[PDB]
Amino acid sequence: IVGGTASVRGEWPWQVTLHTTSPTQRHLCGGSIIGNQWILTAAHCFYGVESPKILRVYSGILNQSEIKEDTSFFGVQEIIIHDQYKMAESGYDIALLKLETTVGYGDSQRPICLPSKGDRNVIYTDCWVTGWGYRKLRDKIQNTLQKAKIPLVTNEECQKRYRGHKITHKMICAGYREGGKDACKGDSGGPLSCKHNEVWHLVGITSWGEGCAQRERPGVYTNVVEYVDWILEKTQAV
Ligand SMILES: COC(=O)Nc1ccc2c(c1)NC(=O)CC/C=C/C[C@H](NC(=O)/C=C/c1cc(Cl)ccc1-n1cnnn1)c1nc-2c[nH]1
Repeated sequence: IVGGTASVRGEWPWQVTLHTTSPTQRHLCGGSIIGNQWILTAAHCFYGVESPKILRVYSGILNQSEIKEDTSFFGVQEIIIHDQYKMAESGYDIALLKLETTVGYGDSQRPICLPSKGDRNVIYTDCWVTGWGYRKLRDKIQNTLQKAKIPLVTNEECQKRYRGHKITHKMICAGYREGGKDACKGDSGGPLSCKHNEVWHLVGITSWGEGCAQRERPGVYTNVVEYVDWILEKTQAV
């Protein structure tokens, strides 16, 4: 996260840190708890991931230093990537992790509400991007979960900012015209959380941008409201 500040413990209890174990253990991506065996994240996170056996989901983490060999985690039973996904820049950048065991909800780990289809018209004015990602293009994973408040940008303005790309309505953009606050390397897969009527909603999934926090280059997020039926298809299968 660029231009962000340290989160407080329990502030983003749906935020997870997804680690890979191959070749050595390191943070891979962010994710959000959406159900008691379900993590919503970005499809591009699994580039070169040949098996869910190398994945570890850590919930209830503020500091990466809380993670050692004796720290509990959730194993991943299945990786579900949207089957129209090709690359982050073309959209469909969404994946589900089916966990091997159930998350016990509490004040340190609990789900974020998905957006309502009826609320595709609501204007979100209180949106935050969170993660342990870089603070600038050449940096390192941060110990403490960071947060940054960022305004949503219309599809029309985002398209003007990304000449040569096709910014679809399945993408949602967020950033200041002057830049300064954004997601960066290591934040992808994490949430873009917006508070509306005292309820937090998973509005976006951190996906891509041209550089980090650059002037007139908003961060591009998977527009979660456009995938609610796809999520229910995969999580509520009979
Ligand atoms: C010690 O542990 C580490 O160093 N881990 C460790 C360290 C680094 C990384 C990983 C693991 N994860 C991956 O490589 C998985 C595969 C993932 C690809 C892409 C992913 N992109 C982002 O996270 C965000 C991009 C992004 C998003 C928005 Cl909204 C705006 C601007 C963005 N940026 C443009 N340029 N940079 N950011 C990424 N993540 C990293 C590098 N790039």
